[PDB]
Amino acid sequence: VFPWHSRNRNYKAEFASCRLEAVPLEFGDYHPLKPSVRVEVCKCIMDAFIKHQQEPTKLNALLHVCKTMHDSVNALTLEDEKRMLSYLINGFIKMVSFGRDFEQQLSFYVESRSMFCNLEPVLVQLIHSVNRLAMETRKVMKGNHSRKTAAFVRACVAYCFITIPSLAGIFTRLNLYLHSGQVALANQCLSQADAFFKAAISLVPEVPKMINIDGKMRPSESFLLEFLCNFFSTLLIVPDHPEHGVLFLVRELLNVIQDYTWEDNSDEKIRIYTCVLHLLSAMSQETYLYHIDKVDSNDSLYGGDSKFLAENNKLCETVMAQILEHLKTLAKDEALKRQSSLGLSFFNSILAHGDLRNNKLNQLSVNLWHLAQRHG
Amino acid sequence: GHRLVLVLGDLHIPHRCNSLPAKFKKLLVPGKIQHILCTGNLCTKESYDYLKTLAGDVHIVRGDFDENLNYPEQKVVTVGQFKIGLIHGHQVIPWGDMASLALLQRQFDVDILISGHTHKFEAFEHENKFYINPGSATGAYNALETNIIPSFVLMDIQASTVVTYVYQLIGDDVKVERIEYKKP
Repeated sequence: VFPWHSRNRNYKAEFASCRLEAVPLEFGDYHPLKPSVRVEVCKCIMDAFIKHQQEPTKLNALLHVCKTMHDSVNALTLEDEKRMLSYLINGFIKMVSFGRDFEQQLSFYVESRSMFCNLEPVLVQLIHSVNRLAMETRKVMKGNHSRKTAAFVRACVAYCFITIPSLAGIFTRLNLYLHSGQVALANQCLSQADAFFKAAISLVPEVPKMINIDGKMRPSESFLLEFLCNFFSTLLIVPDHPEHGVLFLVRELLNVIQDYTWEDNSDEKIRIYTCVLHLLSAMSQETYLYHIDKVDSNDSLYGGDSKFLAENNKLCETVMAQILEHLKTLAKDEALKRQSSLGLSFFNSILAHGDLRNNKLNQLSVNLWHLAQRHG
Repeated sequence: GHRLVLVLGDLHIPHRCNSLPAKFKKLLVPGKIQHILCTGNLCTKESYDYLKTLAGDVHIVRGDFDENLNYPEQKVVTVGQFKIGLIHGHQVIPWGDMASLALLQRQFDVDILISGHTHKFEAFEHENKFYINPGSATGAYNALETNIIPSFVLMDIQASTVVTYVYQLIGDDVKVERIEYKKP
């Protein structure tokens, strides 16, 4: 079996060498841009407010209007009306700002969640705005959290954790788990970030073939590929809790995708494996490409321990073995077009990240190139 | 012959930001822009309509949070002598890796690659190819950064030379920088 090795990457030096030197402009220098059933009343009020109140305020009447408007949602409400109502309620929510009083803002948001349960887009906006609130608290207190706001940011993360499952959209759920986990992981809430990632991984096996997009049913294969790529890129920063095996969330996602029901005429699973090669190769470096403010990612947590690096290498070898097995089955299936496509992708992956100095990987790369050229 | 392209992205209106910075709207006046390449994450039709009022040709790719799921995942647009590749960048593993983007520049057979999931601005030439990460115009937060500086790129393309004017709002002042790129 062909093993894998990681080409050493010095991201600091590579960016420093390849960065283009920009010359700042002084004044004078040229730059191009230099000079109940009566929901109609509720809609009328909300339109006037959203169109003619352009500064945030520091509600009850507007809240009652929104409650009356939202209570009209039933089984007989069409999707267009639900979209319009969600837009109006989100316009109301946007302008309610309590400034530096963060706790009252979160109280307003929890009340809004308890008031606008049916309309999903309002719930999505509420999750997004609570995430913005937690990140704003981090920005105001400059990363160095106080004992008082630690509980508040944990409360915001818990609000996201309890509210996201109530959504119906499968891909909205996955992306919001991922983003809320990142938001939690930017505030030293490691345990809840791990729970967010585990929830996303557990929810992955449910995405169907056909998804609703603007009223039309379209395949969910490409969207799942995009989400999995986003998740793999996110897992680079995530610390590994010591009570489990190394690369625990990475390995859990790999198991999930291995057991996922992919289409028979589909080869995107091998594409995602090719992508996993990228994440593992990056994760095997001395210092990671990107970091969170004060979360010890695996680069400093394990410190590049030989055991952790070896485990990463062995996982790389297993994924490559799976990919090569699929490539051979492609040859036995005689549909050489997909074989050549995946061979091009795999050779490109090896060239991108693999340590070509090693003879064993180099021979595999040469064989893949020749296999790709053997069938046009 | 000057061709003006507005490289923009990560507005996140209204998920993370209510609107663009005050001064950027004043600077971005209609009529002076020919193409608008957006890395995505406008997240609403309002930002798309705002862009439609700034130029005629408006190319937008799909973000990780865009509402319109019909926007292409990746795109190649030829302006002047330059083929430009547009992708959000959240597909890239890891985000903003040089080799992982050189792969896309090989696949597209493209001269400029624009990708901006990491909200930090970047502009680098690797293997005689140009990569621009315009950052977030609205300064939307990401877990990867602490002090996000609102920024957007404006490329003036003429024959073979691209001069990139990078606008970043620091404090309350809009600094602009010049980057010279020439296709061999």
